[PDB]
Amino acid sequence: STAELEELLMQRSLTDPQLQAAAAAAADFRILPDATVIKIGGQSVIDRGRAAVYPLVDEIVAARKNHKLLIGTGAGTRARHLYSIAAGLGLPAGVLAQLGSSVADQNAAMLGQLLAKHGIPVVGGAGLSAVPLSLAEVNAVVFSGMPPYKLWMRPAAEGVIPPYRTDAGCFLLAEQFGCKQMIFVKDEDGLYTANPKTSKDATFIPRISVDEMKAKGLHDSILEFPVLDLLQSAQHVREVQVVNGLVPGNLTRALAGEHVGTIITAS
Amino acid sequence: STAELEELLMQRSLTDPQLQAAAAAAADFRILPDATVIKIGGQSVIDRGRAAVYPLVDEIVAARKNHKLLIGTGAGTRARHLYSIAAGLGLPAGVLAQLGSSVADQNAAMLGQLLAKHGIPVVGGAGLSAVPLSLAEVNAVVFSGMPPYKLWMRPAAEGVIPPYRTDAGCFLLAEQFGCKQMIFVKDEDGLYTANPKTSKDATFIPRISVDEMKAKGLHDSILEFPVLDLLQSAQHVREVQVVNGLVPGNLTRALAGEHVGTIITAS
Amino acid sequence: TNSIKHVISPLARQTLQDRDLTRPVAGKRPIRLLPWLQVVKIGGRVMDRGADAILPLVEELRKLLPEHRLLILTGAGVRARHVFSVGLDLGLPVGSLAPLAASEAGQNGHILAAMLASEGVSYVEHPTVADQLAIHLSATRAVVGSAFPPYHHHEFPGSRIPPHRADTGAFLLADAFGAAGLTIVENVDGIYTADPNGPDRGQARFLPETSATDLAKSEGPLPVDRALLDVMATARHIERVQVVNGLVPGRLTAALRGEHVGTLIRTGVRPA
Amino acid sequence: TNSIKHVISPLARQTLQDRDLTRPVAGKRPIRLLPWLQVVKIGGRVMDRGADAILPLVEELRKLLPEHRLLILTGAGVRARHVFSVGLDLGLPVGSLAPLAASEAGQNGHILAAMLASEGVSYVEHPTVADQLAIHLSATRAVVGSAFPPYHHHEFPGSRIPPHRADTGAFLLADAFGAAGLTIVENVDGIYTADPNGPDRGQARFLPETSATDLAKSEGPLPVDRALLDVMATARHIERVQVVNGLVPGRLTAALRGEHVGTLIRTGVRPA
Amino acid sequence: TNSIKHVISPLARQTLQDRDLTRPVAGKRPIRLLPWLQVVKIGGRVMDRGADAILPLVEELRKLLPEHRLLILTGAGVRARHVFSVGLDLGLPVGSLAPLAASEAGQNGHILAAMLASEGVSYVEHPTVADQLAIHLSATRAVVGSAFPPYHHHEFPGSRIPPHRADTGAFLLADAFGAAGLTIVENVDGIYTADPNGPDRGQARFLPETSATDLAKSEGPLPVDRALLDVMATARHIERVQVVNGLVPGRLTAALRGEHVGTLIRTGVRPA
Amino acid sequence: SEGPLPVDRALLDVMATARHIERVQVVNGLVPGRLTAALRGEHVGTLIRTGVRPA
Ligand SMILES: Nc1ncnc2c1ncn2[C@@H]1O[C@H](COP(=O)(O)OP(=O)(O)OP(=O)(O)O)[C@@H](O)[C@H]1O
Ligand SMILES: Nc1ncnc2c1ncn2[C@@H]1O[C@H](COP(=O)(O)OP(=O)(O)OP(=O)(O)O)[C@@H](O)[C@H]1O
Ligand SMILES: Nc1ncnc2c1ncn2[C@@H]1O[C@H](COP(=O)(O)OP(=O)(O)OP(=O)(O)O)[C@@H](O)[C@H]1O
Ligand SMILES: Nc1ncnc2c1ncn2[C@@H]1O[C@H](COP(=O)(O)OP(=O)(O)OP(=O)(O)O)[C@@H](O)[C@H]1O
Ligand SMILES: Nc1ncnc2c1ncn2[C@@H]1O[C@H](COP(=O)(O)OP(=O)(O)OP(=O)(O)O)[C@@H](O)[C@H]1O
Ligand code: MOO
Ligand code: MOO
Ligand SMILES: [Mg+2]
Ligand SMILES: [Mg+2]
Ligand SMILES: [Mg+2]
Ligand SMILES: [Mg+2]
Ligand SMILES: [Mg+2]
Ligand SMILES: [Mg+2]
Ligand SMILES: [Mg+2]
Repeated sequence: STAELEELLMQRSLTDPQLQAAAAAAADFRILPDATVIKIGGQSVIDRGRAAVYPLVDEIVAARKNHKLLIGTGAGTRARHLYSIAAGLGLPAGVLAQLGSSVADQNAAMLGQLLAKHGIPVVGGAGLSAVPLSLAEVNAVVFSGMPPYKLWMRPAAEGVIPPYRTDAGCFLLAEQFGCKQMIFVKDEDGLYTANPKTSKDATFIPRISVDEMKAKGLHDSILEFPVLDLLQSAQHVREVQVVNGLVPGNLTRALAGEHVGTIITAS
Repeated sequence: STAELEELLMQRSLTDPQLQAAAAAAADFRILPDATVIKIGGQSVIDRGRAAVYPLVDEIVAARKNHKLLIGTGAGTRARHLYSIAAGLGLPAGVLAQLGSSVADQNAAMLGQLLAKHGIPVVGGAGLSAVPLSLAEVNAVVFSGMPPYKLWMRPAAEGVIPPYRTDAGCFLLAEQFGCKQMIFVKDEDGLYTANPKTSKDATFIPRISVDEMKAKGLHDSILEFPVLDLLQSAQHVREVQVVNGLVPGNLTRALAGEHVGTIITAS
Repeated sequence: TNSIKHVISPLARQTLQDRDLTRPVAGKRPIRLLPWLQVVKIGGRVMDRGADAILPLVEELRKLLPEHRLLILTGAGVRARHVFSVGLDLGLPVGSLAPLAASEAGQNGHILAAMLASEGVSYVEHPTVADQLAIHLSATRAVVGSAFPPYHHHEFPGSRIPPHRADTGAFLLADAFGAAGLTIVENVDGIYTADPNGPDRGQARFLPETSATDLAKSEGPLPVDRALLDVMATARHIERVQVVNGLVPGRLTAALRGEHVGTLIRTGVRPA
Repeated sequence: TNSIKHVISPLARQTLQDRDLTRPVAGKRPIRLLPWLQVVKIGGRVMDRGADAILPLVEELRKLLPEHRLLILTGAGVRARHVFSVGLDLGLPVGSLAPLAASEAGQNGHILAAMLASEGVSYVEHPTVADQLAIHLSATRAVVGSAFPPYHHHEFPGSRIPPHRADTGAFLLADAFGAAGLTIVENVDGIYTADPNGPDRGQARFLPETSATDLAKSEGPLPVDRALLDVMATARHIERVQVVNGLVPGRLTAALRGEHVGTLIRTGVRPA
Repeated sequence: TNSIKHVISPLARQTLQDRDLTRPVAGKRPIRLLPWLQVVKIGGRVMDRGADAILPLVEELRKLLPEHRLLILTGAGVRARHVFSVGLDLGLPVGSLAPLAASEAGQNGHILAAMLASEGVSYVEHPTVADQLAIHLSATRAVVGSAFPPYHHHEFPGSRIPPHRADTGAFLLADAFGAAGLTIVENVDGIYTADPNGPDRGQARFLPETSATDLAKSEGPLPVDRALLDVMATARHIERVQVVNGLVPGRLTAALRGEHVGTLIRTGVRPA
Repeated sequence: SEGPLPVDRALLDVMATARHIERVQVVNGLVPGRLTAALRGEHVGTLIRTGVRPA
């Protein structure tokens, strides 16, 4: 039935719904179906320094023996400083994105300097860094977390803060390359009803869907909300897991599919 | 005798024949003598899509276990569209080359996304990618096929069509790196007397030399004719083979040295 | 012990998800970096026509340079449709197709620039547009670029077709730079109720003016991306966008002067 | 089933090898992109002499900028000979040597540009020349570059010496851009029947004018590549090339004005 | 047999370590490439202050452009301190921290340029500063850049803190280019005997003028790197450097005109 | 018509015989941004169409 698709693609506009429906009926190809994507928070983990990074380096060097790992980094508080500065000047979201990408790239460099003796490199193009993943003595890579939307970033309804950041930069990379698992390593056991660092009455949440997550009308979340709309619209990755990297083993248990922290499902 | 060569190089001009004769008497070093170069047609194969590409991907992941593979991509019909456009404007060959190089780079990416799970990467650096061609679990790479003449292309006697394209890029990459054999995967069993797609009286040709090929006064060929003048002038690669990639097994047999399709010898 | 090392700032200890905490810092309306800029997005269906459509367009542009400071962004056209057909036969995801089309856009741009080099025009890749557009425009008058945004291997899912295409990227630039105007050049007089080159060509009626909402609520096709209508709602500076036919001489020149020669699309921006 | 997905075009279903099918589309003469450009290829044997030859040359160029829009392409010289000697001792092929020499050319260019930076001159690299040149010449007056064309591992075989050197690349640009003129600067008054710095220097006779064919059908050394004579037959715009001595002041300035101060080489081009 | 293949040169068969053999060739004083250039190093503590300090500075620079040809190099500031704290907790060496700070400098520069794009200003990365600064300064009037030099991973050891920071790189450029003047903008009126923001503020005496030696032989903090004082001694062109406060309007403008509004540092250069 | 105007009447008489200019916008300069907009073709004040017939 590809003839109709081909005769539509050349005639109609890509906004033609008949065309979109024909395209949705096309095949699916997972590029790294055996790979697992994880996101190391910057403000959550790396900005804590040794106590939080060395154990995770150990866990990673241990886990690459059994899993393929795509390790994305967060930006952290340097990015928040930059955002504050630039917003004080009235600069748009694209610039702020240019700026945060760099903090993420910094953190990636620091992390890859710790893993170079273990054969784990830092790579620009994570997705087609094929070699290191085909191997068992490497089986992992570190990149940024920030997406390439440097200046063409979709601005938010209100403000200049880029809504699509490291969280999205990792999730989308997972969804594209058809990875099997997506994990967010942060400074909390998972998602609560409110920021526990501010409100110690907040309640834990082991599992939830996107719709329920919105209905709760959360003022603050452990993930970027746009990631939810992205997850609801994805094809391969239909769930993500958030865990605490300060707790030893949680990451390893999660890579094995175990339910350790919070699980967020599109449906 | 190198003393004569050195005292000439610093005095005479490189057009000095005594110097050229001294240089021809120099050593010959093969950089990838155990490697094999193949050129995947774009208009012949990739532009056919799944039916022609998936089987070849299988053949390649199979063959990389016993052979060292450099897979160059062709451009296809998008390049012909571009060439038509640009010629309609009176643009020179260099521009068209810049354009088709872009079309070849895309097919390479589409192909390397299918092979990333198999550990086969895409490279601009086809022959000094030592790391991939050394590992038996990779033992292959993908690269574009168009050469870097992006604008300094030698124009043809008449017209603006670049005479040196993917075919030439792959062949020259072979001759340079001293590879052992050079194969052209296309949509025909080999070279005929005429384009079989147009003339169904065309006769097959299993083997021929360059001189005989010119004497036949072919109006159209399955290869770029300049490749012939290059082949007549090469040192390492003195013959190439053309095969049909739609027929299964033809690659695996050719790489083994068999005579599957057409063979073209300089002498 | 393992506490976080913070950099003191208004946004410290924040996730940037709570709007009530960012609004005091980032809730204000931004500024225009290049308010003196005019953006022109040429469609690929135009460039695919070849000389017949480009040469007149090239002369028009040649006559516009001394009048404006121009960023001419090209689109992909039909080659992108071919690469989509292929990638979909192969089952590739939208993020794999986006760059493949961005490239056809870039090639159209290289062409157009070659036709204008005699006048001081050249193609700049995206990085140069982002970091250094002002200096390249202080040197010369116009520069050419690609309109597809670099969502390449990170494009949004939901559709097997990249939703963020040339129109979208052109608008995102123009609204970021705070440009003076964005102008879209198509192969049709403007926007209709239906594809006039399609089956329901007889029922197609020209829309001289409309809003992004009235369209985003419809369901039929369009000569522009539907994501453009979504980013319009979140716009900050651009108030209107004109869609014009470049096959007709003089309409582009007029549109750059604010004349209503095609279709006008009002964004969600409230004027002063 | 496995049929080809074609993009409709005049060149569809073609191999581009049958000239009778491409001639209706690509069989015509091209245009000039930068017809207002003057190209000057400085030989490396000149730069190898150092200040004694460069400073006068630099002053001449300094006096030429306001008169012309210049692309100054440098050559390699003797260092390339050394790297050739080494690579040949190692047995490297010509494609391995080409870039190694292109680099010495680029370094000579960097030097020359440093000598001229005070005047707004800088070394643009090979990609910027191909694409972003018109703008770099709208900003300033002259730019420096490498004359060696990028055939580095795809260099043509047959000889252990790269046949496509500086002269060839300079000519290929100039003819592609449709430049106004190409001028070659050497350490000798022009072309002779034999190397005047060689053994048979007493029988060497100056050639004020000649054609590319007469030389190409000849045998013996030349101050210019022999591939230049082959590309000159397939030229489209450039009708003549002048070889001059840069050790002699004023000859370059005059050559840029069309004066016959050295050797004139007529190409295969037929003017109107 | 295996003898060396030498290129004939005055420096052939030399190690470049014996000064008596290089002096006849390289013992002369160099030239100025961009003697018409003015260099301005903005400190990161200034940028980190935000709009309150940048907007006035921007309006000043906006008025300096038509008066000078400016290279504005930014510093890192506090974010570099954070990344140092982290990398030191991790035990990283100085060569691993250097680039991480150079990056914060570059981001400050991108900001400042965004605030000046309307005037034709842009951010140029070091490769472009190195060989294409003249052509970017012939197009427009000012360009922004990073001051941290690319000693990234090859930074000098001895300290866990990169000694070659913004001030040092700015001076090294200016002295290489032979620039007309280097001017440093700080958050303090100039140099004192002690940190006026620190506990011994009371005993801090302003130094209107001094030498690099008087400082390098001293001990205590400084608003400028101590490696700057070492490279000053080996300077060739720059005779004095002025440190000024950019929080105070008009002082930068005056300094670019040679006024003594802050601290003057004389180098080891002897004038005519 | 009859009555005063902020512009000459000879202006109207010559408009009647114009060749190129099709419209003229009158705007208040005491109000910021209106001049800029007008130069960009916006309708911020009064538009006067001449006798010119465009194509
Ligand atoms: N509803 C919630 N449930 C759990 N944690 C929350 C919630 N709301 C806010 N948080 C807080 O958000 C923080 C994580 O967000 P943040 O973006 O600061 O870290 P990160 O995303 O890992 O770092 P980066 O943003 O640099 O990648 C956690 O420290 C957590 O305390
Ligand atoms: N004498 C001939 N013998 C065999 N095939 C021929 C001959 N003349 C023309 N052809 C045709 O040439 C085509 C191959 O050339 P073409 O360039 O179209 O494909 P390709 O070179 O594989 O693709 P690309 O040029 O994009 O790399 C074949 O489809 C074949 O039918
Ligand atoms: N409602 C509509 N009004 C007008 N034209 C329409 C409409 N719907 C579809 N079209 C058609 O869509 C075509 C344009 O498609 P598209 O926008 O993909 O091309 P383009 O924008 O010129 O190229 P690119 O997308 O690469 O910029 C037009 O030729 C037009 O005939
Ligand atoms: N027939 C000839 N007429 C004039 N000079 C000749 C001839 N044959 C050889 N030469 C010599 O060739 C030398 C130039 O060689 P060559 O062209 O390789 O150097 P170049 O062109 O200056 O440097 P580059 O090749 O790097 O541009 C001249 O010094 C000249 O003496
Ligand atoms: N002797 C001194 N005289 C004046 N200020 C001093 C002295 N010693 C320390 N300081 C302090 O040093 C601070 C500047 O530190 P530093 O030079 O690292 O920042 P900066 O140069 O503005 O930023 P960057 O180093 O990124 O360019 C000033 O705020 C000042 O208070
Ligand atoms: O700190 Mo982030 O990753 O920009 O939200
Ligand atoms: O289609 Mo090509 O350009 O001959 O490889
Ligand atoms: Mg976060
Ligand atoms: Mg469109
Ligand atoms: Mg072909
Ligand atoms: Mg020569
Ligand atoms: Mg040494
Ligand atoms: Mg300081
Ligand atoms: Mg009046």
